[PDB]
Amino acid sequence: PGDKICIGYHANNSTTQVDTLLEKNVTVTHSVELLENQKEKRFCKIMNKAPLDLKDCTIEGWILGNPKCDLLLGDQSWSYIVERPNAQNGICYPGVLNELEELKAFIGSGERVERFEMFPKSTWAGVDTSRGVTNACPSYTIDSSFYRNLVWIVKTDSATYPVIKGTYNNTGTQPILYFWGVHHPLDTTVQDNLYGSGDKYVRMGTESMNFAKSPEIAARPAVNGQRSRIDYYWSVLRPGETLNVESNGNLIAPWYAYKFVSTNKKGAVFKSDLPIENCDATCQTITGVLRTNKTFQNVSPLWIGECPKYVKSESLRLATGLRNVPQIAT
Amino acid sequence: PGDKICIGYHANNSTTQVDTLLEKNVTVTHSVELLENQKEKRFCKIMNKAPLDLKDCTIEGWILGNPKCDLLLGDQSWSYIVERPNAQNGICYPGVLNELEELKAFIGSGERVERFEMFPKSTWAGVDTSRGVTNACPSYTIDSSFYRNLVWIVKTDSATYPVIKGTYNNTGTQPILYFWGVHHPLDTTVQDNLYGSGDKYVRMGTESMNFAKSPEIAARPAVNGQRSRIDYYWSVLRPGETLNVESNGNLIAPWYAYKFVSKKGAVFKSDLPIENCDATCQTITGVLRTNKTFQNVSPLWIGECPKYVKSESLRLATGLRNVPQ
Amino acid sequence: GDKICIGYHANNSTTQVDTLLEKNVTVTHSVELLENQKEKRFCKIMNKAPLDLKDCTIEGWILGNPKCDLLLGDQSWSYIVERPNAQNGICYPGVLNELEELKAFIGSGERVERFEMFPKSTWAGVDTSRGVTNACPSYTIDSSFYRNLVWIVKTDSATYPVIKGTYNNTGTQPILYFWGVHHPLDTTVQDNLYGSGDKYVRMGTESMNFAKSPEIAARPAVNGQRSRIDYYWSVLRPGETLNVESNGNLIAPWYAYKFVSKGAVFKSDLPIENCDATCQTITGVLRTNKTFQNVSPLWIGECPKYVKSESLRLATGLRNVPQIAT
Amino acid sequence: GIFGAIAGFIEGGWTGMIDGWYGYHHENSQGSGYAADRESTQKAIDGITNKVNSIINKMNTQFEAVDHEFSNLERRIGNLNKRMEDGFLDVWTYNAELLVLLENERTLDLHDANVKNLYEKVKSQLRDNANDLGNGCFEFWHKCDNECMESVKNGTYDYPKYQKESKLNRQGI
Amino acid sequence: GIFGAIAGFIEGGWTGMIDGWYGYHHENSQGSGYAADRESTQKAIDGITNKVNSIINKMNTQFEAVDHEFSNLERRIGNLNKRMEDGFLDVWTYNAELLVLLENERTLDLHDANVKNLYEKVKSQLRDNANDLGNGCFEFWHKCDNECMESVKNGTYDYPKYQKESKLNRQG
Amino acid sequence: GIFGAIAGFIEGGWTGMIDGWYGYHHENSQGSGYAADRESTQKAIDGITNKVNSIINKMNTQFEAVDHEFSNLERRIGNLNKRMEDGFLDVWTYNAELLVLLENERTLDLHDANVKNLYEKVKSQLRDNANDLGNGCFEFWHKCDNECMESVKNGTYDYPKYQKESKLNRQGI
Ligand SMILES: *[C@@H]1O[C@H](CO)[C@@H](O)[C@H](O)[C@H]1NC(C)=O
Ligand SMILES: *[C@@H]1O[C@H](CO)[C@@H](O)[C@H](O)[C@H]1NC(C)=O
Ligand SMILES: *[C@@H]1O[C@H](CO)[C@@H](O)[C@H](O)[C@H]1NC(C)=O
Ligand SMILES: *[C@@H]1O[C@H](CO)[C@@H](O)[C@H](O)[C@H]1NC(C)=O
Ligand SMILES: *[C@@H]1O[C@H](CO)[C@@H](O)[C@H](O)[C@H]1NC(C)=O
Ligand SMILES: *[C@@H]1O[C@H](CO)[C@@H](O)[C@H](O)[C@H]1NC(C)=O
Ligand SMILES: OC[C@H]1O[C@@H](O)[C@H](O)[C@@H](O)[C@H]1O
Repeated sequence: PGDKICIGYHANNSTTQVDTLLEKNVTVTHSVELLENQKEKRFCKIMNKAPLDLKDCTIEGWILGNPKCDLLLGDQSWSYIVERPNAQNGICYPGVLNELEELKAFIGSGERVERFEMFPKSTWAGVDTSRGVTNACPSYTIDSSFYRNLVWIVKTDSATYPVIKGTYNNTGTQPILYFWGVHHPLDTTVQDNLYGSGDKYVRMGTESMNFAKSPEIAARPAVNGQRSRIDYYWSVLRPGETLNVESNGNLIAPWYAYKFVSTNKKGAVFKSDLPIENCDATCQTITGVLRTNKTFQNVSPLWIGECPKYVKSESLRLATGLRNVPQIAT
Repeated sequence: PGDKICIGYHANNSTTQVDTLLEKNVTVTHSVELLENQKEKRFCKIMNKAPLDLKDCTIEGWILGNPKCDLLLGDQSWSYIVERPNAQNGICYPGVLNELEELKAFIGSGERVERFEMFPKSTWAGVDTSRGVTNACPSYTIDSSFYRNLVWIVKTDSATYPVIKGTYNNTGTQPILYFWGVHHPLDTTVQDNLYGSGDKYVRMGTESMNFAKSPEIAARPAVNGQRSRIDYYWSVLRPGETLNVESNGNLIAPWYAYKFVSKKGAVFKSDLPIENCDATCQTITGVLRTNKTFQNVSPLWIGECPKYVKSESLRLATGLRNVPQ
Repeated sequence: GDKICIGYHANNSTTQVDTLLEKNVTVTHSVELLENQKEKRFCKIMNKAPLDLKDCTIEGWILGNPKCDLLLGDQSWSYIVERPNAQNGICYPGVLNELEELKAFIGSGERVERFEMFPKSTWAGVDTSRGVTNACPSYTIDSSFYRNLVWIVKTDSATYPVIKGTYNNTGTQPILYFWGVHHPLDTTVQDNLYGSGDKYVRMGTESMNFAKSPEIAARPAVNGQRSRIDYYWSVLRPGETLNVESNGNLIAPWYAYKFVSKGAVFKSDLPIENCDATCQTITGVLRTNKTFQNVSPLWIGECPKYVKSESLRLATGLRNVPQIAT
Repeated sequence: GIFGAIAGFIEGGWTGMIDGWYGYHHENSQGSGYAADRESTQKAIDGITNKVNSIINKMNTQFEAVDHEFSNLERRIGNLNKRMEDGFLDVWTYNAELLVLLENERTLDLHDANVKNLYEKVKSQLRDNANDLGNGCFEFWHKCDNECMESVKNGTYDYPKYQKESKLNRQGI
Repeated sequence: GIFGAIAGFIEGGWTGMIDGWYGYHHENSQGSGYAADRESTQKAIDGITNKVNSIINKMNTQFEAVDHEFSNLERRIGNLNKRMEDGFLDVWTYNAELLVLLENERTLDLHDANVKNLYEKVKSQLRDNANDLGNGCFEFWHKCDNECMESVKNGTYDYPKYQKESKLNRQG
Repeated sequence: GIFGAIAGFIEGGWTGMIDGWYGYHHENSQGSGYAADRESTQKAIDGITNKVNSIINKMNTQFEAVDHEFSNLERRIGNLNKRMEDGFLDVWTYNAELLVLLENERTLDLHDANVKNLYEKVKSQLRDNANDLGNGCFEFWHKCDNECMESVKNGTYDYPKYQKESKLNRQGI
């Protein structure tokens, strides 16, 4: 009958709930989801730079120059690297690439390489170059080939294999990443056939590095039709450093090598089979692009670029409005 | 004079206290202690499964087959390993077990091994396989014996020591943990006596592993009467992988090896008793049998344990402040 | 009529705190928990001076580069200061194998006592007086060598015989010691310095073995040298014995250190002064009672927790709403 | 609710009050309707917004996981990396989840406090010139037209002005 | 306390009220006694129970220490492991101890709030049919029966029914 | 204010009350002034000092970073060490900064509540023997002694004793 004034609060048709320490499933009038769970299942360009697709080649197959990896041969610039889980073309002549995990880590570092001839075949005197080829390393065109960045050196028709020497002096401003190897015959017979007689060695050095290896001869279980092995090695010739190569025999020599540009960016190698497309991203995880404003994400801990913090949560919804208590309509 | 109704709150006999940001030692009517500080000082079964007691042997003694670790010899299944600190039987013939810490880590993380003969003594032709024994490795019943898992191969009475060869192809589904060694005489006299003359080597290889080593003759300080040394090695032959062995001397040959089956694994170095009990949570200093969320006993455990913190107590007030009259 | 009013304190304070709800709130009282100030120098910790390596690096000191003679002998330190510009380290070119592990072990010490481990008379039939090189001058002699090593060469007429030596550690302290292996540039220097034929360096203790032979090849010239030395270090445990045996190319241990073991190694150019500190960071002393510091994560002594914050001011007083005076 | 107003002595909300969090509902001879109290609503909005931006701010760093490979002789450091990364993942998950639960409780209490305060503010102006119905409603003991309603909302209600009228009505009933 | 009721204007608790956290004391011609408010007590138990279970649930992960061995050339990563494990140990010890201190402070305030709001529930029913003393207590201006006391606790107290009787004695 | 007193229904603080946080301002025929309530001030000082010491105590551990070098074959473990140290730094920076923002909010609320509860302690004592002005002030309907002021402050105010004088004034007006 009389004039009323009442104090109250807002309600709405919101059905969104939050949890609190004291109570679960509290419907509130307004809230914000702080966690992202959506992704685009693909790889895009970071800082407008395209990632390197290694396609059917592993990281080894790539930087050694596996003959089937010619599509990748030469200059490459990348924001990150993508290596397909079942790439076939890696180390084709059986053997170990020594310090492999630390090489993969170093390559992940770079934003760019320049291929160039480091030791011309003429460098080595008194030996045969052009027979350094194998059936375990076909190209797509030829059944017997070899890595594009290494010379498998063999003694010429004279029984002796001479001492050979090689020098390269990095007068540049960039570190140089380069590879060599030491061949290990399954036979003393094969050893004699390919190299001299007597104690053989491979020695190398710089102002800050030594290396000495001799052959270790034995029959190993066949791989790619080979019971012999090659020990592969890698190194980084700093700006202003000089390399000296000296060998008695069994040298697989450096032929081409890379000027190496290290990156401001953190760098990444993603093992994945997701597509690479002509798109741009700010945040690239290993399982996808996050395209978001949110603070948290549940997609992946592994990423390059600017991503939200990774958590295990399914949802992180913050209440901003109040407990929603709308009148029952009937 | 008038009737009264009063609003008020519960009080009780509780002397239990909690701390808050604003005040310490606040007596409160009801509360819950979240931290467990009590333990059974023993080791118990975990998933109804007993631990391996290595007794008087170290991990090295056991898997190399130190002659006084025969009580462990053979197949084993375990929920976690207990190595006793003062265990005396390990590497009996002096020498270094290469990549020891990484071997110890691979072993824990196992749950079971099956011992089998990988290379029959007949594998190596033209050599004596019966004389490879030393007084540095006695059994309990003979003064001069050797590891059960290795054969110290030696020259035939009639010289010389030929090239010997052996292969094993892992056809099963389980990885194989195996061992070998290279002998390093203190003398050229012992070198000549045991093996031939000439440059000796031990070379091994699989589809993914390369090994080559030559003897390094020198007198080292005497240990267990020996100034010679053996370099010991281990490896893991993956399912599908073949092992090739080749040597013309100084080879301490793989003999027995282990099928190895791989949760959380634990090597507890302790002297606590292993008793006939069961448990869900075992720490290095004992069993926790508790529903509490936190524990102050140990950061090292196997099973489902509460979270370790340095706290002495974590009591949540549930009740109100206690103010009795 | 008569008033009674309820109210709260106000004051002249213009100091502000932040809140989850509000920024820049002026409060009557508050405490800053963070320390952002620092004395830009190195001081004694626990009344114990630091070791200033000066113009030498850790390699130059502990191998005994001839230009590091000021450092020679016993040292006690609360921490080490290595100057970033230090020129004197490994003078004769080559690798100090396991360098980082050596630097960490030295960092974990507080004292070394220098002592002759293998007198030159140890090695019979060889020349222990001729082992000097132009690559390691002292400040007075153009050709010298490390004070802690002897570069042994064959006597005036060949040959270089097997040489042997033992040291038994009967002491209570671990001994840090060094040796090396010479790698001549060519066979000619190998034959001049040492005997013809295969050469070895072999060493062993109860728990460690070592074997190495010369890797002969010409490397890029470094301090006039195309040859190299491989340097090595080890720790002889109390009760352990060391056997050394070589027929050539041995750079022998001469002097070694009884070693007494969280110290720190500061690479810095800050001055060391006649001052005392409770807390020392790599960029200076903290003299403070605060709980947090943004000066550095790297320190020795008792220092507050390092955080990246500019200020951590805790309101203790209430919001300040003083009367407006005109 | 902790201040006891929301879902408390005031049972339900108003879908009709569309322009604010907290408000007045009025009825008089002139009419009836809803109005947000602007001042308290805008202060709560500023506060809540600062809270959200503070949280976003403080949560604006990221632990970096990495793609490094380990060999079969690197089990210990491989597992070290693994427990390290999982370690920080578990700590940050804990921090975000506990923070949201805690801040969600306090944010609802804040709203409950602003409603309660808005009600106490009106209550003390009106004194005994109005009668408490329940549910946060007051019935005036006098006529309260639109200007009088506005002065309650403004904080300028004139209790002396209507006192005599209120007293006469309070008696006869 | 922060809502001022507990250890505040209601100076003490009741050892007599056994069956609840918060509640009522009455005196009348028929006697005197204690009765818990079932609804606010259960709602508090529900809240506190949920908080304890949220805390237990969120603390339900463990950092795992390992006792891998390290060689004498592995002082750096051995030390790295140690600092790493002591580092997580310190964070969780911090997280648990601070949470307990904070939550304890807030749970005491929650109880205080609940007592305060019960006091205000009663006060609002009774209006001027009773006198509010300093202490959480109301002295009736009328005779309040056991039935009358029950209706106060029920929220079904009948103010107009006693208005005239209360007016009178208020005037005496 | 969340309890609404500070910078709320009590608009400002008193630079004239210098010996406490919370207080009474009185005016009477015998004079006027500002006097702190010692008990509520001291309790808050004990409480706030304990909060500062608890936080200082709970923050009394350090994470220690290290000067270790890594070689050019130790990029992975060198980067492991950096991410770990950075990770622990980010965690402790977060904990300290969020703790400060959260505890400052709750500290100011504590002060607000202590003022609100002093104000209610007086208002229940006085009942209709005094008139509520705004701003936390009461005007007595009777003559209030220094002794009477003290009885309001210490909690022993005698309402019967002044009820008749007060009523005759209250509505002789
Ligand atoms: C929240 O409540 C709903 C039912 O209202 C329930 O399905 C859900 O499990 C609760 N919590 C979750 C999982 O978010
Ligand atoms: C490599 O080239 C630089 C530039 O001319 C030269 O100074 C240096 O001597 C060369 N290295 C050596 C040791 O010859
Ligand atoms: C308090 O009383 C209960 C009820 O019998 C009894 O079980 C308990 O042991 C007593 N506790 C204390 C703290 O005295
Ligand atoms: C090992 O055995 C399998 C099947 O028994 C055979 O297919 C494989 O070729 C063998 N591997 C080698 C290298 O002998
Ligand atoms: C509530 O109170 C009435 C008296 O007013 C009583 O008769 C009834 O039984 C009580 N019922 C409840 C709600 O328990
Ligand atoms: C409280 O006030 C009364 C009235 O002034 C006074 O007599 C009494 O001593 C005071 N009580 C105290 C200080 O406890
Ligand atoms: O080039 C030598 C090779 O020739 C291949 O045909 C043969 O299958 C291999 O086993 C290897 O002998």
